Amino acid sequence: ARPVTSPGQHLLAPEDVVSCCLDLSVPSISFRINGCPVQGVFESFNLDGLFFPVVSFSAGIKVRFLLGGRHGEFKFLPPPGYAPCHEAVLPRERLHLQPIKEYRREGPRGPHLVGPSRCLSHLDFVPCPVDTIQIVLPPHLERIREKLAENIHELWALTRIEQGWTYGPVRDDNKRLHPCLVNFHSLPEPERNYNLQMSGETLKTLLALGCHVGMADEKAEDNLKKTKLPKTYMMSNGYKPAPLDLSHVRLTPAQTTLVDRLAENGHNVWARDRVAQGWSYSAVQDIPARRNPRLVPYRLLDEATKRSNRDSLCQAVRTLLGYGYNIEPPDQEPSQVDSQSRGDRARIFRAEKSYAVQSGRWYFEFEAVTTGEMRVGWARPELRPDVELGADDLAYVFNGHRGQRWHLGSEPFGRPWQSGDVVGCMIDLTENTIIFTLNGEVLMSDSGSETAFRDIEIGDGFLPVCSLGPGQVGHLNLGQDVSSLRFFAICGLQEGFEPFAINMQRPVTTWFSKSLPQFEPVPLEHPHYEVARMDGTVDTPPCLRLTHRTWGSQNSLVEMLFLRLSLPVQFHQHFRCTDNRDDPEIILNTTTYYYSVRVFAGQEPSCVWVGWVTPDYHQHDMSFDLSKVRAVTVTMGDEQGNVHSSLKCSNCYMVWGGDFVSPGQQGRISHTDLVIGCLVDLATGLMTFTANGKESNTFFQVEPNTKLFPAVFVLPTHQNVVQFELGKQKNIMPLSAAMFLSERKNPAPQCPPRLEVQMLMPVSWSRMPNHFLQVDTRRAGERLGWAVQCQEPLMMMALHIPEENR
Amino acid sequence: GVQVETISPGDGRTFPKRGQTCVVHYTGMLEDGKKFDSSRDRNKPFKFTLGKQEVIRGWEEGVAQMSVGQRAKLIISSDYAYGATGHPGIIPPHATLVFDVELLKLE
Amino acid sequence: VGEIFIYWSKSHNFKREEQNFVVQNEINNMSFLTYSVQTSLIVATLKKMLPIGLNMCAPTDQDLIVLAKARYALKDTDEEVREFLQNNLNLQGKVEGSPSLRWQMALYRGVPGREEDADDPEKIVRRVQEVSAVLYHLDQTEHP
Amino acid sequence: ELLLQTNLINYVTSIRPNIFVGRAEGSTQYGKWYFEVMVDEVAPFLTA
Ligand SMILES: Nc1ncnc2c1ncn2[C@@H]1O[C@H](COP(=O)(O)OP(=O)(O)OP(=O)(O)O)[C@@H](O)[C@H]1O
Repeated sequence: ARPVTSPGQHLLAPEDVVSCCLDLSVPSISFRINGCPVQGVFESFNLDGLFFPVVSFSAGIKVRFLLGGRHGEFKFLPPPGYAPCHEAVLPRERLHLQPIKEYRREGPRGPHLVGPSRCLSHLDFVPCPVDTIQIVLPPHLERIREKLAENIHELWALTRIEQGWTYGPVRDDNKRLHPCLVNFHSLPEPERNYNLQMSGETLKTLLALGCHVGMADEKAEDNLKKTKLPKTYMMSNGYKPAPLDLSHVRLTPAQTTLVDRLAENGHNVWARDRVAQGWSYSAVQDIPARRNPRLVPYRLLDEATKRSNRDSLCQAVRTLLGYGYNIEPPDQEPSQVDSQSRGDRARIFRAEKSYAVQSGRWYFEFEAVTTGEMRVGWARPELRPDVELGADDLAYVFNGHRGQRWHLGSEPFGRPWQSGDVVGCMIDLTENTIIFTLNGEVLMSDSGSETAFRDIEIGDGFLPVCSLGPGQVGHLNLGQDVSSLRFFAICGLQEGFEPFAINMQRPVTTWFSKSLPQFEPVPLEHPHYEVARMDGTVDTPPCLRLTHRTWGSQNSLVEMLFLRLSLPVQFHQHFRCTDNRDDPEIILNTTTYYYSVRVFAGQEPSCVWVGWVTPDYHQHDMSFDLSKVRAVTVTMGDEQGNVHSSLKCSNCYMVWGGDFVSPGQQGRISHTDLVIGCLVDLATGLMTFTANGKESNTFFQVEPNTKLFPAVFVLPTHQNVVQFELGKQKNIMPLSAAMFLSERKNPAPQCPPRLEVQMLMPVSWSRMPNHFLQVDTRRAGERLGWAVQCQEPLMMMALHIPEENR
Repeated sequence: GVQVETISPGDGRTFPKRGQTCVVHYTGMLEDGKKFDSSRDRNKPFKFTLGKQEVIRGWEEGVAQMSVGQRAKLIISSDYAYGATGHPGIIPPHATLVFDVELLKLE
Repeated sequence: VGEIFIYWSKSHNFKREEQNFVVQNEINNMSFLTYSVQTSLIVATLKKMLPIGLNMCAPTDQDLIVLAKARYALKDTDEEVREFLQNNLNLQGKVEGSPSLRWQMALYRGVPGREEDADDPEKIVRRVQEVSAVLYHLDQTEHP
Repeated sequence: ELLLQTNLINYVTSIRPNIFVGRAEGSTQYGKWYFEVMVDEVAPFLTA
């Protein structure tokens, strides 16, 4: 938190109007309190995502979003050029207030568990049509090239007049005057050329997508009938549209899919052209300002517009098919989405370990509000959070999207559910079996067995577990309120199964697989990574060396690896104002500390980043590079500018081994280690680096009290990757001297047991709070905006790990 | 030391006078940002009389610089605080203290 | 169906003819459900209908079913079991005895129609007798 | 700095309108946006 000057400063109080301005060009975020400027700005921040307005709060507030238009009348005028945020609602969306990345919700008969939310990307607004320039029309297609040029325009005018659009001198949608309803050949030159180009472009795109076309009729092709449009369809100027008339054709499903693809391509081409001309999207049309409600990539477009475009393209395809051209749909190219990591994607909710049952007959229910990828069943207490349910031997579950039973793999079982279906999961530890019922009816395997799993080893016990994929919603009923169960009496009650939480005074606690990456000690049994604690010899300092166990073999795992050291170095509270043997006075008065990383020969320096991270680093980026690092400049000045301070804030301070690899050595594998040294002055906030003794040009400046963890990000390219060398340099203290108080004056390098290598893990178990804030979001009015209210307090006892600032 | 930074305004007229009893709520943090004391956790306002040297110098001056109903932040240096000795077990030696004080009333 | 199952369990010729019929005619028992006494429709049909019967018995009766099972293990007749239950009615398990019986009773009384059941002693002894006999013979069969 | 520290804290939650804006080469989205928040009620200390 950085104090920011503003007239009449005061912590936000009733009747305060905060005004937030986002300028993505600079980029910059600026504020205005009650119309007065706030002398401070965020800027130069990462732009790899979508920005949204947000308000965070604890209980005891009432606030209202004013988004302009009919969604809250601004109390102050937006600064010149800024658009009201109500214009950014997508065509297929309705403006309303939301929670963010919720894993839990309320519902008619209890809480709903929610899987990950599928969100858009900033790149989803960049229309990407397929290249159609090199596609020169083969002779017959060139012959028909301009033939559609008239026909499509004729159909367009006819459709307009059928919906009531009657020619006029100018553009006036009220009286319905329109200038372009004139003979195509005499249509205004720009529009006529555009229509000619698109009439050819439909064929060009047909070829580009891979469609196969060839002439099939000549005399029947020539045979043409037009539409005798009456005076109602005749224009004010008298022009009569003359579109081609043919209804003797049918459409294949592949042809309909191709029509959809053609519509997508055409709309994306139009959107790209308008973006190049300088147009943008807006919920409210504004022609003078080059804002258009349809200027969005086809996929995000509204259903009605999709249907209209598809109708036009379908008519074109019908014309071609009637002419006989054998338009064989292109060979479909198989592909997947793989938008995310499947193992880490689905959110897993399990009962707490203390609830594990090692005997008896237990039953619980799982209603599937959606119909997607949801799994439900019984898991062992040592269930991992980063592995799919039932992919290992730690869970026996049922996936009712396609009707499979999962344990150490998949197998067909049961039938897929539908929205609202209740799966009753039963475990019998007297017979060591698991049963699944759907809407009260037992699910049978293909063979015909009633039990889903058999010969179940009890082990440590079993716990209710479910896994929801992105966009999925479930309802877990453990049976505390026996009357709430919907299909218990039908199946399970007489069989003698007892609701899992029948005699529990309080609701069962649950834990969910939080997908926030966290640094954890490298497992001592990790299949692929080994860390060796090498002792300090006479001519070598203490070291922690990483080696890839399974390098150069099948099953090897090669991917980005983010490592840090368990303990941080903390900069002093207040910064200073403004042979090869250490000199005792200098070494005992110095505040500079050093540590090196040795990248072993074979490990490409271009695949290693060395430096420091703060406690806030939470990126498991599989395609990491120094451009992905979070950064933001906070700049504060006076009323008339006069910048007073400009602080850069980040969570990763590193250098790239590619900066040090030399061009002569580039392109070939080197045979020498690369030693990158990192120096930090805990009394001045300055961080510098050296490579093979030579100094580097990179340097960072941090603020007092900052905590920095030694860190290394590497993509293993050799069985020996890197080595944290916790040594020293002439007149420079080792890391242990800064890390440990007892060693504050000891210049002998050390690697105590606490200092260890930790790696970033993408998923971890996290307890679900038993009570949640009751936030009321509604629409106060067309001028009052959208009201958020939270009046009931809610607290928790937090346990703080001092070194991790967590 | 003591620096006073307003958080919420007060009436701006009724200021403490010597011999009066200031009733406040406060939350004491070390300069690092670690909470070490808070009357709001005990849920009882802290009353202290000005001029009797009951509280440390930083309080004696900062609270005097405040107005009834005002919420302020007092940044107090070691000399205007427990100083070199500190508060054994609570406040380290030579520690700057940050307080979020609220002058509830005068009596 | 329970009476027919009891006849099947008692008489051994009936089982022999069942096994014959199924083997010779090559009837697909699994197909009917959707060679093996497990697939024998005589016992499978019972197992299917058994919850219908057990729904009659109030969970309080569970003790009386247990005792009737002991009688049938001692090889008594139906009248013997009926009189044994008649004079051992007071052994009725009390709901306060076990928390499980608490919620079982909650469900049983909450469901309409069962509020008037578990009232008349002759009805109680009957139901416990039939269900206990069926359960005993089912146990005998499932024992390999 | 050594013993785990405990303290009572307030739960905090965030609310947004479903409005998403970004920047990318060739994107169809405008670049400048503005909104406001009016504070009706605030209890400075509803808890400790
Ligand atoms: N929203 C859209 N989606 C897809 N294609 C479009 C869209 N808007 C325009 N086009 C393309 O541009 C053509 C515009 O129609 P036409 O050129 O006959 O009339 P215009 O009067 O010039 O256009 P407009 O009615 O948009 O002012 C459409 O036939 C289609 O080829």
